[PDB]
Amino acid sequence: DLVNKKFPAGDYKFQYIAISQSDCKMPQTVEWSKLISENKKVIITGAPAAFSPTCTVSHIPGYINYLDELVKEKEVDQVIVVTVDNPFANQAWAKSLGVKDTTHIKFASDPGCAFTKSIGFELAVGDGVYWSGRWAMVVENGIVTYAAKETNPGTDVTVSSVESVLAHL
Amino acid sequence: DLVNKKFPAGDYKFQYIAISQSDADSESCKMPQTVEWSKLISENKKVIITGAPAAFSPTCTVSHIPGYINYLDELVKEKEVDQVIVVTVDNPFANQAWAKSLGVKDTTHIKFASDPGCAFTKSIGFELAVGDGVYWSGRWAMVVENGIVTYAAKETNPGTDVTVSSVESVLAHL
Repeated sequence: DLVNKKFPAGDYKFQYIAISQSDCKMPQTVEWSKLISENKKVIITGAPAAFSPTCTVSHIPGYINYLDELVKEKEVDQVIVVTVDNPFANQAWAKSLGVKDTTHIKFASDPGCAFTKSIGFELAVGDGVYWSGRWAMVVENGIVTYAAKETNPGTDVTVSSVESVLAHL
Repeated sequence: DLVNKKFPAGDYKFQYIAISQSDADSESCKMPQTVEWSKLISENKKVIITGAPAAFSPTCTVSHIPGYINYLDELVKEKEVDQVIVVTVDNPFANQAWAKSLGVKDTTHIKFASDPGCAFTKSIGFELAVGDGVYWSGRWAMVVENGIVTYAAKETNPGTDVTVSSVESVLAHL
């Protein structure tokens, strides 16, 4: 592959719930095409499951920790964390991870894994159920600069990690 | 269809993560257990199964789940409910966290089950379409006594109704 091709938004939509904090929000639908057309530097990273336990690997906390560097120093407009979980759960997870502001980091639901499947970064979990795998993607000016998924999302944080991504920023 | 028929377990399985007293307010590192519904029913005379559309549905929105949790002691202690199974299509970790966020400190008698891809819930027609072939569970309750569905009811607008899915409506059938 996707690298150096236009970001394949198609008609795919994600939902997320803002966090202001800065003090019952509800899911906003956002078109990938709009998000990508409206934002020059977008990091998108898939996670298999909201509330995956801390005792297992996760790349997401890296993204949260480096959020400030990404946004201030590396001019990242939007970090979209993508799961197939419902948007409330993804919101709750985001807060659980210390997201206090979704200006630049949104925990997107990709309902039915459809966007994630469409780029082949899905994770079959049985019976035609798809979670997202673990992957990261950099889109720059509508172009996929970087797209990689873990071969084993359950143990691997390599190509999806913020460090790897940061290397492509 | 369902009332007064054997619980239609089929091959449907759910997943849940246990919450014991060793981890009720701590972050858990438990693998989801997969449990076939036939196994649940087989081992528990008296089971309440109730679907919800979304783990972590906002606390400002109407939900039947808190009632199940508040009535849980009564259900177990006075109504001999063996299990309350709260079903969503959300991942078992989300569900377990949700359970914790609702005060569940013990899954002995209540479990927040994942019904992946809404397959079981669809199978009983109690789902909630939410766009593009995506199904959440509707809001519904069901009582299974000795393998037999004694009560099954889905809200018409799960968004807004907590009537037949409510623990009170259920209580009034136990």
